[PDB]
Amino acid sequence: RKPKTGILMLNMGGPETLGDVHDFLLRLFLDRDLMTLPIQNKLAPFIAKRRTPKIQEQYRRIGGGSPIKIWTSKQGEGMVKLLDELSPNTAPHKYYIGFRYVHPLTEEAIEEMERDGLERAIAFTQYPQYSCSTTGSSLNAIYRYYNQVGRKPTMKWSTIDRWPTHHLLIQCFADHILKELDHFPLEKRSEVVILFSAHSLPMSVVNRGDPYPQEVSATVQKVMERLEYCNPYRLVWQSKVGPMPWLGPQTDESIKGLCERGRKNILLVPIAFTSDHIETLYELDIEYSQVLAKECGVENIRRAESLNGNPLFSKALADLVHSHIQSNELCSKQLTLSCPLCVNPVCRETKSFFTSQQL
Amino acid sequence: RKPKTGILMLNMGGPETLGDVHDFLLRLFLDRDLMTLPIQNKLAPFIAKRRTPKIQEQYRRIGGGSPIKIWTSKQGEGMVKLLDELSPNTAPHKYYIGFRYVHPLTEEAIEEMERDGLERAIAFTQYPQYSCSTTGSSLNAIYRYYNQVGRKPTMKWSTIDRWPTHHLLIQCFADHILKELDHFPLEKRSEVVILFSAHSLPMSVVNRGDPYPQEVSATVQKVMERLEYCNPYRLVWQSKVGPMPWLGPQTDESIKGLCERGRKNILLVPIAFTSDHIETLYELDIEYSQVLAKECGVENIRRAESLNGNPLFSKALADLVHSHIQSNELCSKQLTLSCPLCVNPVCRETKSFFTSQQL
Ligand code: HEM
Ligand SMILES: C[C@H](CCC(=O)O)[C@H]1CC[C@H]2[C@@H]3[C@H](O)C[C@@H]4C[C@H](O)CC[C@]4(C)[C@H]3C[C@H](O)[C@]12C
Ligand SMILES: C[C@H](CCC(=O)O)[C@H]1CC[C@H]2[C@@H]3[C@H](O)C[C@@H]4C[C@H](O)CC[C@]4(C)[C@H]3C[C@H](O)[C@]12C
Ligand SMILES: C[C@H](CCC(=O)O)[C@H]1CC[C@H]2[C@@H]3[C@H](O)C[C@@H]4C[C@H](O)CC[C@]4(C)[C@H]3C[C@H](O)[C@]12C
Ligand SMILES: C[C@H](CCC(=O)O)[C@H]1CC[C@H]2[C@@H]3[C@H](O)C[C@@H]4C[C@H](O)CC[C@]4(C)[C@H]3C[C@H](O)[C@]12C
Ligand SMILES: C[C@H](CCC(=O)O)[C@H]1CC[C@H]2[C@@H]3[C@H](O)C[C@@H]4C[C@H](O)CC[C@]4(C)[C@H]3C[C@H](O)[C@]12C
Ligand code: FES
Ligand code: FES
Repeated sequence: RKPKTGILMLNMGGPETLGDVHDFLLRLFLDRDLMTLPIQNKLAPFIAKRRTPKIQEQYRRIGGGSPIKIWTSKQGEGMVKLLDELSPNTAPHKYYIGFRYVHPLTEEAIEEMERDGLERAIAFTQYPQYSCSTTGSSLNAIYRYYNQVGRKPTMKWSTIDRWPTHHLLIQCFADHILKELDHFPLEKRSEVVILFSAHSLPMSVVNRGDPYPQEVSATVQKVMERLEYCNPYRLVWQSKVGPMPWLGPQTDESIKGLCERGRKNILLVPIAFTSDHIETLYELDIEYSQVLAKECGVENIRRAESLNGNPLFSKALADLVHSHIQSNELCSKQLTLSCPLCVNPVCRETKSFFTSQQL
Repeated sequence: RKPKTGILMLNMGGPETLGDVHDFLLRLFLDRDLMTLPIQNKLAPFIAKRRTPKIQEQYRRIGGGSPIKIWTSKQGEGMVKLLDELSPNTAPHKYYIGFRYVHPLTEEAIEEMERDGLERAIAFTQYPQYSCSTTGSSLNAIYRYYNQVGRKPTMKWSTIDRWPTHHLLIQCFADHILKELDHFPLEKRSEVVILFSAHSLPMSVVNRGDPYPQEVSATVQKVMERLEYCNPYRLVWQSKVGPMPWLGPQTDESIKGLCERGRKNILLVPIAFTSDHIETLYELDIEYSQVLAKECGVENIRRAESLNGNPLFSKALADLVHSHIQSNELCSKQLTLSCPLCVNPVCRETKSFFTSQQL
């Protein structure tokens, strides 16, 4: 039977093999939205060529590539399976992967969905907390696609642009935190400090009004309320790059600061991404937890397991789509408000693309 | 009969009259935990003298003084009437006002509480969201008092150091937002953009690990969930002073930014303070919502009423103290964790002061 409802899972993605690193970076330094460089059409290929060696080396340290596609596919298969039983009126359901910087690209996914003659398409961001640099970029790509291809969508669109406090996402995080707490020696369990870590943002982005920090913060509170405030905590930020000011505290400085102040039992919790990637496997596990940890002498530092293939996460994904469908919403109320200091004209067009959908 | 349980309501305070300004600024500039100045004992008095006129002028624009003590007293009286009925066993309760920088000073209040021969003392911060610069400072003052007077307390201490998501606090905020939305012309009600505004912090404080931003963000989320996300919103920050980097977006820049982008119906919501003060009466009402709103024609800009004398807020206070008593807690779990990059030696001693209290 023909696919009726399409679910486009959006993520920035990552290179599957070391050889995909160059093109991954090239597309990154070419995204007019997220970056502005003089004659960016010539600087990009150059910069990409320069950073490739260093980035390839990071992925080599974690096994040779990104596992995002593998986990995305599995979560997607589990979601569809549940949806066909949750919403028969919109079945059969089919998931598509739309990576912003690697294959399958957002554009390629859209072409395929259109080919499958779907009745409705749902842009489902895999980023629970909204950032104009992540979900916004992916949504802009959908608008730009149809605008460039000079055509109108043959299917009905709508978007699940954020879900920072979905009860099942919160339950998943809490469950992974609790089981990681069981791996610390029992005599130090209540002494453990929880560090929620999320990818940072340059202060120029935070200062224009990006929704991200406030939403990541909201996720942290829900998770801690569910854990009944069993351990003390702080929300810190990682992955800062360059000489410009980024939102802090920085995760690495915090780990080291805590140790120097007698808190040597730390639990790291990636609270802003749903699966393993360079941020957790390399940055946290290798850069920090190993080298940095082997410094100021930590007693125990562990990292909560990423959601990955957790069956309960697949249920969360399905419940979100199901609720989205019965709600008949086109996008969140939050998407109807661009950054108070937004200076990108595509943002407004993208918003209208969704709020203006037929039906 | 004599008071059995004392509730010390902590706030930074504000000058009652124009004449109290100078001493207000002086105590501020002499505080070593908040400010490091060369030959401070020399400069402090001087700077105080220089900035007094400019700040007296600000208070003159709002009536000649701060109403903080009036509202704090009203809230305190209401809280006590309820406590005496909610917790008969904790005999008569009495509230004391402990302002950090104005009379009645924290020290003076503690002196009176101990003169009253109280059995139990509760350091109740009036800041829902914890900041080392606000609640932290007030708690440090309690510890320093006993360390200075070279004696130990004659009362059993404990603290309510934060309550960012208390259900009744949330209901009060939501109720005031809704009633204010009713004051907008009906045709622009759903077009209204909600700007939650909280006092900002220097990025140097944020980057050391201050809990404030994340807690303020948590309060915004609960208020919006209770409002069922009826309108779009953003959390912005006000009161920045100086050339250094502070956490943005800045409230004024956001108001101007929104207008220039077609969103001319705005509802300001002071989300980090419980009563009117210089921040709302002067900053938001005068320098922003009046002048700023005279360059880029705004259609409607209103400000939700501060909690002030709302009866439901007195009930929230009483409920917090009552729950605190029934739980036997000495402080939140969060206070047992100082900033990852904390560089103030007193912070650890202050926390120990509370976690080590008898019984
Ligand atoms: C808000 C502004 C942001 C900027 C400017 C930014 C910038 C960048 C840049 C330049 C890279 C390439 C770094 C390199 O090649 O060494 C990168 C990679 C990446 N970013 Fe972002 N990013 C932002 C936000 C985010 C967010 C919110 C996430 C979500 C977790 C994220 C996740 C990643 C990941 C997973 C990579 C791949 C790194 C690698 O493969 O080595 N980024 N980002
Ligand atoms: C001036 C511009 C900042 C853009 C802005 O206003 O935000 C910055 C951003 C990217 C920078 C470039 C990239 O970092 C790549 C190169 C790095 C080299 O060390 C200097 C030249 C180099 C070619 C940089 C020149 C200049 O500092 C750039 C072009
Ligand atoms: C780290 C990287 C330099 C690559 C390299 O030469 O090794 C540089 C090149 C382009 C830079 C970006 C661009 O200058 C655009 C943005 C400028 C903002 O002030 C900070 C974030 C911002 C998004 C920059 C982040 C970072 O400094 C980048 C990504
Ligand atoms: C250098 C120091 C910053 C402290 C620090 O954060 O490291 C700043 C804080 C207070 C400043 C002083 C106060 O603003 C008072 C004076 C203001 C005058 O315009 C300049 C001299 C003046 C006497 C300032 C000298 C210098 O800029 C000071 C002393
Ligand atoms: C009044 C003075 C402004 C100097 C001037 O331009 O005249 C400002 C500058 C820094 C301010 C302080 C800082 O923002 C730190 C604290 C922030 C809290 O929300 C209130 C007390 C608090 C301790 C502030 C008191 C007062 O508003 C200060 C001291
Ligand atoms: C110490 C703190 C953070 C410094 C930083 O960002 O590294 C800074 C930020 C804002 C500063 C204050 C503001 O600039 C307002 C006042 C300016 C006067 O010249 C000195 C006192 C004054 C009240 C400053 C004291 C101190 O330098 C503050 C409080
Ligand atoms: S950059 Fe946030 S809406 Fe445009
Ligand atoms: S400055 Fe935050 S605990 Fe010391």
